[PDB]
Amino acid sequence: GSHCQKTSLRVNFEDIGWDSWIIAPKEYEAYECRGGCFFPLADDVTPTKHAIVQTLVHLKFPTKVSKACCVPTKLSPISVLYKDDMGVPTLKYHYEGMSVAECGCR
Amino acid sequence: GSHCQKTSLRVNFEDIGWDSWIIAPKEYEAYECRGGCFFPLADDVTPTKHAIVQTLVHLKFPTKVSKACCVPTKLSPISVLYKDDMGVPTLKYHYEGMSVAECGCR
Ligand SMILES: [Cl-]
Ligand SMILES: [Cl-]
Ligand SMILES: [Cl-]
Ligand SMILES: [Cl-]
Ligand SMILES: [Cl-]
Ligand SMILES: [Cl-]
Ligand SMILES: [Cl-]
Ligand SMILES: [Cl-]
Ligand SMILES: [Cl-]
Ligand SMILES: [Cl-]
Ligand SMILES: [Cl-]
Ligand SMILES: [Cl-]
Ligand code: NA
Ligand code: NA
Ligand code: NA
Ligand code: NA
Ligand code: NA
Ligand code: NA
Repeated sequence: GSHCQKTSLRVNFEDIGWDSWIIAPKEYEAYECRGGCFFPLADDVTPTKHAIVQTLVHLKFPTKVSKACCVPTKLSPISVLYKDDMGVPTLKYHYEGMSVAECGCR
Repeated sequence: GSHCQKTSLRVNFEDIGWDSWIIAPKEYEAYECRGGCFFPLADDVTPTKHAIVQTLVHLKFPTKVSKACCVPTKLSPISVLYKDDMGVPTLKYHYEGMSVAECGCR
């Protein structure tokens, strides 16, 4: 519906220069938040008042003030197999903030 | 330093069609978050891992994946004088989420 939402983003750790310390997995589903912040809103979302006020000021003064932005509002962990100070392969069971759980306009 | 930060944004309630129910004040300091999300980061900020990973994927695939976005990460209340169901002028002492307290890349 052209509104702020979660969509797929497969991240390869080698592509981002993290494969020097992340051994596994090779790739993971990080998701991303894409779409607009405009009126009217999706009826099942959690908007802030600052995002609604800024979006309205944007409409009136579009060259000076930016619209609201679609961003992750909650993140989930993943497990990684990483190399510790000596190099030993070690499991990090809950590696926080790697994957989008919820999107919203902020 | 061209990095994500708090900057002034004076909001007039009439400009955004809220003066029908907000009587006072006329205008308030809402702030906004402006600036880039790029490497290297400001050394005193609170970045998420998803924002760092997405920014790096953006660098590699700039046409497909967007960069991180500079947004409010904490909001503060203001007091408003508002009209209640009958029209009586009523103070809302803590009207949440009207003003930026902190900015960050998300
Ligand atoms: Cl991709
Ligand atoms: Cl996965
Ligand atoms: Cl709406
Ligand atoms: Cl629509
Ligand atoms: Cl809010
Ligand atoms: Cl962690
Ligand atoms: Cl203005
Ligand atoms: Cl003020
Ligand atoms: Cl950095
Ligand atoms: Cl710099
Ligand atoms: Cl994080
Ligand atoms: Cl409130
Ligand atoms: Na990718
Ligand atoms: Na995954
Ligand atoms: Na303008
Ligand atoms: Na304004
Ligand atoms: Na104020
Ligand atoms: Na590309």
